[PDB]
Amino acid sequence: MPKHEFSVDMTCGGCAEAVSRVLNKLGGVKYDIDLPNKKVCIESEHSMDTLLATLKKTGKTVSYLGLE
Repeated sequence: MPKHEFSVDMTCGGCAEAVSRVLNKLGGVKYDIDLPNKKVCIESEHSMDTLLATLKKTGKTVSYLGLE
């Protein structure tokens, strides 16, 4: 299980729903949303690529920065 970080731009609270729902839709991913700092962090065994490809489809500023 790695950890990863992503910047987001929660331009409405519902952005968090959008991202949450898209990750959830992928399957069994522990994602964790920070609205004030405008980030998502994820720590689940779904491959980074798979996630980063999936979540992409939201077409928001959900940008990738971190591997741990």
